[PDB]
Amino acid sequence: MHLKEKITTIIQGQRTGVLSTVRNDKPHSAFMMFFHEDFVLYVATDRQSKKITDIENNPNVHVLLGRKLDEDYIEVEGLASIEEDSTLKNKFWNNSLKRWLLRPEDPNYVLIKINPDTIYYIDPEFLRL
Amino acid sequence: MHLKEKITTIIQGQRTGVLSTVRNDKPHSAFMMFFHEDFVLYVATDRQSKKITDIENNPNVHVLLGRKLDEDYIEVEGLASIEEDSTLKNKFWNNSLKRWLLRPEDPNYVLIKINPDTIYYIDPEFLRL
Ligand SMILES: Cc1cc2nc3c(=O)[nH]c(=O)nc-3n(C[C@H](O)[C@H](O)[C@H](O)COP(=O)(O)OP(=O)(O)OC[C@H]3O[C@@H](n4cnc5c(N)ncnc54)[C@H](O)[C@@H]3O)c2cc1C
Ligand SMILES: Cc1cc2nc3c(=O)[nH]c(=O)nc-3n(C[C@H](O)[C@H](O)[C@H](O)COP(=O)(O)OP(=O)(O)OC[C@H]3O[C@@H](n4cnc5c(N)ncnc54)[C@H](O)[C@@H]3O)c2cc1C
Repeated sequence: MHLKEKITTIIQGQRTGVLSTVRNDKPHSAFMMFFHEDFVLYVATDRQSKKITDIENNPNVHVLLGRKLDEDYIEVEGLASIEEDSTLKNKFWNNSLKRWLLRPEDPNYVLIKINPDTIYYIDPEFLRL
Repeated sequence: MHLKEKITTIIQGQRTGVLSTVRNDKPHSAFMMFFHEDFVLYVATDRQSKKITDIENNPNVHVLLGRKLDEDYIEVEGLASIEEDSTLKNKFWNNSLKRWLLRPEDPNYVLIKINPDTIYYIDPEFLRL
């Protein structure tokens, strides 16, 4: 059976997805580049980001990633935390991030770590993690 | 000055965006086709949709619409309601909706009406409505 592979395929493809959070009891969504270690997703951002404040107030997040109307994609539900591990920060660093961060040593660079509870594969089957 | 025009340009372009809602105190986002009357956005969906239940429980919604990493787009914050007006339903009907609805007379077809409070134009300037 191919669900983990179908999901990994999506996660191993294009990087831009949508990260949604709750912000003062209202939804907020932003385009973000996604990296990963196995099924754990990571987004590089500035530590003063409102998404970081959102996560500070409610850790539940939702991800749409992978997307013609009939392309396959995934939806991820899980809890987020902030990750400042130098090894992961240096691993994921790349020049597209220069829009928002200076360099891998920028003190403002943090990762949002998303620990998935449920991954739905659309085109739903799901994986519980 | 060109903000209303910049926004209308986005709203008059490709139709697929992201509709985010709050679902049991957690964020949820879905790809949806967007229609509009002036700056009021509408999405056609099935009346048993969980997005409808979400909106039933918290009317605040967020839209990303319009999107290369440096394409322009908009973010919309506002309150949603359900619209069953036959004139609008027939106006927006088209065959892409056949994935989710039978025909314009399908009793399951409703519109989600999004009354914007704030529209941000990204590439932010904003309009209050
Ligand atoms: C394809 C793509 C990929 C991207 N990838 C990344 C990424 O990997 N990492 C990254 O950091 N960023 C990335 N971005 C940028 C990110 O989507 C935006 O910076 C987004 O606004 C971040 O949301 P935030 O709440 O953290 O933003 P913040 O900068 O903290 O605040 C902006 C938010 O506040 C609100 N706002 C906007 N303007 C005003 C204002 N005038 N007054 C009051 N409120 C306002 C809006 O809701 C907006 O989303 C990407 C953008 C694109 C298009
Ligand atoms: C480009 C694009 C455009 C689209 N445009 C439209 C549109 O205009 N109108 C429309 O109606 N739809 C549209 N869709 C489909 C829409 O995005 C999905 O149907 C989406 O899941 C709707 O969210 P919902 O909560 O209303 O879905 P519902 O069908 O009510 O429920 C599905 C949701 O429940 C959760 N779920 C999924 N599977 C399970 C399961 N196995 N067990 C428990 N929970 C589950 C997921 O979070 C999922 O989003 C579009 C899709 C794409 C890709």
